[PDB]
Formats: sequence, C-alpha cells, structure tokens
Amino acid sequence: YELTQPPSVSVAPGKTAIITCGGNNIGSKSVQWYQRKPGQAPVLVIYYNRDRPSGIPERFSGSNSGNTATLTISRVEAGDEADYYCQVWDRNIDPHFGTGTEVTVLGQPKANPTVTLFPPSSEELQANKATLVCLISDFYPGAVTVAWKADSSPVKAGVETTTPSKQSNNKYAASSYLSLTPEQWKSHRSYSCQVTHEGSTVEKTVAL
Amino acid sequence: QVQLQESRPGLVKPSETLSLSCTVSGGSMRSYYWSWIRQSPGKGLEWIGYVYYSGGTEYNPSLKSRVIISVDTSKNQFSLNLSSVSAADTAVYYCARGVSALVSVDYYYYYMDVWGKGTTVTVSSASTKGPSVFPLAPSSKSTSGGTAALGCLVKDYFPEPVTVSWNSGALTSGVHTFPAVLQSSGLYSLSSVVTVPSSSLGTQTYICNVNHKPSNTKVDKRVEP
Repeated sequence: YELTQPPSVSVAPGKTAIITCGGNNIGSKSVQWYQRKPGQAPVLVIYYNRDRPSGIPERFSGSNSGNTATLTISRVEAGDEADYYCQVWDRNIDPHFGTGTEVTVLGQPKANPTVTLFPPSSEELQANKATLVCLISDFYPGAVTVAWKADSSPVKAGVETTTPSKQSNNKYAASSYLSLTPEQWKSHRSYSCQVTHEGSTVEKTVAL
Repeated sequence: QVQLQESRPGLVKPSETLSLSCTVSGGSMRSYYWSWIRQSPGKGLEWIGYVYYSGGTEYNPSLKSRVIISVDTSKNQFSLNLSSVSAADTAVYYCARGVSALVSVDYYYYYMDVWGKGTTVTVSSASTKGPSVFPLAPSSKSTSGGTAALGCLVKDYFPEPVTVSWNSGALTSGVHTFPAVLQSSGLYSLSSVVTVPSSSLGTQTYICNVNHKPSNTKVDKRVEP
C-alpha cells in the first residue's frame, strides 16, 4: 500500500490551503495528519480523519472519503508554513506515511540580509589557526551568494558557505567561513565578506 | 505530563548495529504502542516498527530483516536495534507514543500523540571529534547603533549535532545559532551569536554553553570584550 501527496502547495495569506493525500480506498482507513517544521519534531494536528488534539486551532480541518483525504488550512498565516504528512494506521493496516506536502505562503515581503563579520580570535591565532566568520540573517527572497576578498582581490580557496536555512520567522539564514593561516591574516590590510541578494550586495570589512 | 527522551546522538560505523533507547517519564508504559520513526530530507517520515507494552512487536516489511524493538518496563524504556547499517540509515530517529482508540467491536484506529525530540544518527566510518570553542568578541565599539554582537565559534567537530545556549538558558532574546558548515577536512564548524545592548557589556557576563553529546563534551566559554 502507498499514499501519495503533492510535493508543494502555494497559498496567499488569509486564503485557504488544501492539501491532498491519495490512497486506494483511503476513505475507509483512519487518516492522521502531522505537521513538521524545520528542525522540529512532528506534531499531530488531525486524527481519525477530522479530530483535533487539544490546542490545534480550528483553522485546521480534516476530511476523508473515497480515494482522497484532505487537510484544509483556513486563514493561512506565515506560521503555517511546514511539511504536512498524512498517515493511515488502524485495525486493518500498519502505519503508512504520505510523501509530505510543503506549504509555502505567497507574498511575503522581501528582506535584505543582515551581515555580521568577525575576525579571528586572539585565542585561535595563538593556536596557529585563523577563521573569518561571516554570518548572514533575516533575508527572505530565499538565496544568497557570498564572495570574499583580501584587500581588493577575490579570495577563493578556504571559503565554505552553508546552504540557506529557514529561520523561525520564515526568513533565511546562512554562514560563510574563510580559513587562512595567521600569516595570511596579518599580511593583508583588510578582508571583506560580500553578500549578494537579488542583484544587490552588502559588504563588511575587518582588519587586523 | 508524559515526555519521551531518545538516547544520545552520534555516529554508527558502517555494518555495525545502531542501538537506541527511549525513556518515558511522567507516565506509564501500559496500554501504548511504543514506536520508532525516522526522517531524512527527501526520505520523508518512515515508520520503523512498534512494541506493545507487554512485548509484542510489529515491523516495517522493508526493514523487518534488520530490526529488533524491545521494551524494559522496569526502567520505563524501550529500544531499537538496527543491524548492518549503511549510509541509507543516516537519519533523525524519533520515538513516539502510539495510542489505540476503540470505535466498535470490530474497528479501532491509532495515532502518535507524544513524540520525542529526535536523535541525529550519522552512519560514518570517520571518527567522532570534540569541538574547539573560540570566543567571537564584540567589536570595541558598536557598528549597529547601540547593540553589540558577540558569539562563539564551535570549530572542527564530528559528527553532528551541537547545541548552544547562553548564560545557562537565562539569555534567549537575540540569540541566533547558525547551522554548521562542512569544511573540506570533513569536519563541521558552527557559530552562535547574541545581540545585546552595548551598555550591558559592563554589567553582564556572557557565557556560551556548547554541548557536543557525541563526544561527551560540554564547553562554557566566557566571551569578553
């Protein structure tokens, strides 16, 4: 037995998000729905097709009939963005999960990144190592590219940059690190971390 | 209220057996179907199996040949052993409480209401390595209009995860812990930063509390201007 779900569902705020779960004769099996936000454990939002555990808002409603069960989210808000998994589990079938539907809410306002740049600590330098740390937070359109410079020249080799990761507020965060020797660090006049977001760039500089 | 706590995260070597436990606190193990579920990106949620209070088990057919679940009611614990692991078994493993609900003499249903927090398991032939923690001192003067950004760099550890708190959990406002970067050495580094009022640098001590459970190491680093 196998349950199918659409990969994603896009909805504007205040409107109604409809998530579907396909399975042969699913209408005669008890469907549960689980919500999972990034970095968090799953939360039961619907059991026995339509029942809500204590504290789940009535905006979340469940239906089940025929070959399709549905999770309806009325008056959607940014806090509802998550991965939603359907499940069947009852007397007549062992637990099966759907593939998961990610809900994204449209029209969120773009946000330019905040950039914080740290030089190597004195502790790290006396351990004969050096790391520049470029922390990027609170950008929304979703992605960034990071470039590094020593004085005015592009530095690659030593650069590692994370994928963007969803924050609490549905904005995104990322990090970029430049590894170098203590001699590289003290030989130049400055280093810069340059973060490009939607054709515009924020540059921070540090010096020894 | 019932709480479930998985055993410590860390690595399992390829071809060895992954062994996890879950401790149930705040409640009894009777009546319930104690379940293991795992998650990894693209993999969604996968049910592994469950053990009823008294010892009976039920397993995912695709894993039944490699999986044993058992229960120790004397310690309010149940366990998972997954043998002959490979990279395909890298995942976050959850314990959960399965509940049965009777509808009629010939129909009942189940749901998983209480979940553990998840434990991150990495299948890897590499070695566990505890972190080196360095302070990220706030600049001598603010460049943000009156706030100071300070942090801790947690360098060169393996495997995931690391957790960071500040002032033993008393400081939560303005804390941002960034997901780790994987360096070309194959080790992870991450940073946690807190933004505080500039004046508090004279009146408040700032200490980041770094926990790397895989290496049984905790570091409390004072961050001074």
